[PDB]
Amino acid sequence: TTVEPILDGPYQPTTFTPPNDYWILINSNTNGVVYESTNNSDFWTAVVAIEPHVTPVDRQYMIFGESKQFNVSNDSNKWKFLEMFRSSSQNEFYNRRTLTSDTRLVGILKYGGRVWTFHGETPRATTDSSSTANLNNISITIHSEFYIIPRSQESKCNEYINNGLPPIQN
Amino acid sequence: TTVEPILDGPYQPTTFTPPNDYWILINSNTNGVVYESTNNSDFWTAVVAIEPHVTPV
Amino acid sequence: AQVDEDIIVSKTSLWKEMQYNRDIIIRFKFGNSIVKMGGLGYKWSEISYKAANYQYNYLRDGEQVTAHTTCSVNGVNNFSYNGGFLPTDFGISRYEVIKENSYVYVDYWDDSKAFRNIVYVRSLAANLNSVRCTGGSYHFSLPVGAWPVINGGAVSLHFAGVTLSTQFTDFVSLNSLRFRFSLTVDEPPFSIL
Amino acid sequence: AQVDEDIIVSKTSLWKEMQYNRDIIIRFKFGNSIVKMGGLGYKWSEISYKAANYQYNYLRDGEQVTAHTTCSVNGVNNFSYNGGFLPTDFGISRYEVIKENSYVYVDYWDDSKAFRNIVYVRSLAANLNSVRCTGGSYHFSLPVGAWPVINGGAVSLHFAGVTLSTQFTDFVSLNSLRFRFSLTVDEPPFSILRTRTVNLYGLPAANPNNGNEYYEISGRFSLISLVPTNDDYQTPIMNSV
Amino acid sequence: AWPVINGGAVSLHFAGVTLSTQFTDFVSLNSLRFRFSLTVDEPPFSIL
Amino acid sequence: EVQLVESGGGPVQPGGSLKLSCAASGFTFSNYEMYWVRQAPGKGLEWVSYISTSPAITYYADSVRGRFTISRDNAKSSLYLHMNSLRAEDTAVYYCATISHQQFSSGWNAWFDPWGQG
Amino acid sequence: EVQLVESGGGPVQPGGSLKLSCAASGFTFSNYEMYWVRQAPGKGLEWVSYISTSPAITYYADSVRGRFTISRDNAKSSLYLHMNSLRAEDTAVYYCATISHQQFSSGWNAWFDPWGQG
Repeated sequence: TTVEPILDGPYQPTTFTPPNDYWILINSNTNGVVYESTNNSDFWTAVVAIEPHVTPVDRQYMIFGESKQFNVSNDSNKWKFLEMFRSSSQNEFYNRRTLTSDTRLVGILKYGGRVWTFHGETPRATTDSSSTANLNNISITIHSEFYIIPRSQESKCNEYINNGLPPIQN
Repeated sequence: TTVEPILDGPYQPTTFTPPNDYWILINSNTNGVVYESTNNSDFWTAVVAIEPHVTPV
Repeated sequence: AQVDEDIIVSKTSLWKEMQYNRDIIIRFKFGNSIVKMGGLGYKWSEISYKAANYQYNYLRDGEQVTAHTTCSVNGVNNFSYNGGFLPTDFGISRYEVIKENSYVYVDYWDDSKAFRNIVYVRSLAANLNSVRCTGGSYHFSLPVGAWPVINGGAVSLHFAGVTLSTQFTDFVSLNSLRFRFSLTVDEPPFSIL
Repeated sequence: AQVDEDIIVSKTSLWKEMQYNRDIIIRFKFGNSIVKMGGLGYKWSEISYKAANYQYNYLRDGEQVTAHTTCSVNGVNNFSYNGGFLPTDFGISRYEVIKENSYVYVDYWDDSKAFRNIVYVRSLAANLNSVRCTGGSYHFSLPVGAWPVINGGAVSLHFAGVTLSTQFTDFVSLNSLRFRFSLTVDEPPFSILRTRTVNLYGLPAANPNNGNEYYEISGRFSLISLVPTNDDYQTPIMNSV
Repeated sequence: AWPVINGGAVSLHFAGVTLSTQFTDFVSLNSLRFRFSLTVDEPPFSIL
Repeated sequence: EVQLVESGGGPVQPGGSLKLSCAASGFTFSNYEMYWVRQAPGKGLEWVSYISTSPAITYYADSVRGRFTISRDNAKSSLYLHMNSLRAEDTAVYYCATISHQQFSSGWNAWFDPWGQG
Repeated sequence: EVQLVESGGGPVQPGGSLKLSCAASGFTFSNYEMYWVRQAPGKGLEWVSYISTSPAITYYADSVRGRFTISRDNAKSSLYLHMNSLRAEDTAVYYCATISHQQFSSGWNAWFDPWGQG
């Protein structure tokens, strides 16, 4: 008799289209961009993770291949996750807020033609939702490590966001 | 009795320092750069793969 | 106590030793257990043999014989194939196979007197026909890309031996007769497509 | 022929059913097999129990008793861990553990009268002392980074039954007595250090001996075999000094 | 298991001498023949 | 192997009506899209319909508005087109298919040549 | 856990001689490098030695030339330093260590805090 692994494994920073009903949780290894979602039609979103206690700076990131700039700042001692949002090729980079934590984790999901994402501050964090047409045909690409969880267990997905990566006792 | 896998696995495009006594074989998926090596001290090297019948550019 | 001790529970009695030489028709169907892996639905953690039970009857000089058997495997080889490491990639963490190394067991029993008289034994020999066991085809339901399909597989069963296992628990004996078959592989080779 | 058939191969005889009530000391040491995987040396393909043989002897009412046993496991759970997918990453494709679902078998035999008379049996009962099996530590020799180490693991053996396997090869018998023990887990839980899976109940195959030469169990051994022994009849009339 | 024959004993007691001859290879040796009786003894012969 | 089967062919009265069927066997057909294309002499194949994981959203091509209609059944694993009363240009061979672009790694080809005979 | 043991300390006559040792237990110590560093008052710790997978390649710091010398015993898994006849600035605590930078993925901390007591 075989048992399941405790978590579905730290997969590698790939680009693909995760089907629906699946939480994708990501932990960051470098600084800056962690991931970006889009559909290339009417939705382009990315995130940047920034170390706590950083000055307001217009930093340059290799986003979407063509390197673009935007402002980032943080005062809290916890990490900050600034989302960047755009709904058109011709548009301003609507810098949208946010998610903060010390777990160093982020999380996205697809459900009911709506993209859900974790938001707020741990342990108080929660999920919020964004709408978009033909959302089923979106794509994601990652730059750090990430797991997968089925949708049925938000009870421990949100607990992972609160304190994920169950203890690694030395 | 457990049998060895026929190949060691199609691992992913990462950076690391492979120890000695080991061939690293790579198959290309895209165009352009396939891999680069360097000691960052006195040796830098890279490769680029190009499709057959491409003009001097 | 730490000491030897004997008694006699009952005085002597007569026992005849006799030969029963019947013909037998053992039929059995393998058992396969398949289980997912926690993920998108591209990794199969286990596809392995499992003990498969089956009951039936047949005719033997008219006397309807009811037979009941369970088949299993031992010495099974286990191949671990990893097509790709991405979450999207298709993978089988471990799939079982049988080879020259392996053996296949089939426990058999029957309620006719010819079998009921098998509690004690001074000898037991038998000879069986050689048969070929072939493999079906399985569609790995994969929610993207072309479905991989497994096909082929063929082995031959040669007789290897017989054994009698006898569990004891408080004066009542749970017995079981078990036929051990050796394997010799044969074409066509199997292949996951 | 294709027909039912019985022949008598002898005529009747005489047998008693004598009781042998001895006591027994079974000691056994587990066995583990560890194998690499083709690569840098961070993926271990197998760490599983294996058949482990062991001989010894002891004293029992003076007459020296030589004993020979082989232990193995059945119903073994097979866990798997993947700390990462890179070549550099660490992984165990399959490691064996034992749980309440699992049984543990110990084949045992001896060249004493009581055991040599076990060819025919009407009933074989016995009671044994339950014992604790503890798991030692194993340093996963890793050619980079901090070595993971496994620790803990504690179970208890309870008596489940006794079995007599008897192979036949052209009228000669190759027998083997086997003791089946059920398992009941116990603290402390085992855990692979510097790793996800922590505080799990069981006993992995990494270091079951725990540095001990053997795990010992004592008990009583009741056999009701069917001897061929006479009753002092069937012997010539001048049977005397 | 190794079968074991063991035990059994008798006692030779002399009873009467006569003439006799060994038909030995090289010649026939005229000789004395001693006819000993028998007496079964304590150790009970067994086929253990 | 992977098999696409279809049916519904024959003479068609313009101003008439009939039904076209294209079922699929060898793949999931829940995480794929499905289209239709009419092939003919050198005008060339062109897009007709669009269904992709049923968002209650679809699209239609120029010469098919209204008088075509589409249906995607996951259960039966097929595309069902009901056809009525169009111009004679519809004389053609109809093809059902879907090209799948998701980054399968090496070690196994999840790739189709995705074309039913039509 | 991982452990570093070392020996050879005390008072030393300048112009004298002794043998310093730093063995390691808990890790491979074949694919790692090894350094030595003298630590002292606020002049700060300094680089001394460098052996890295023994290519017949080594390096020394300014004050240690000649009168220090190094050996990397893989047999006993240790660094063996022979010490003679240098300036009184050598009064210090000598430390053996190695920091490793290879991108181990998540799921397990393969990281050291790689400092013996000295």
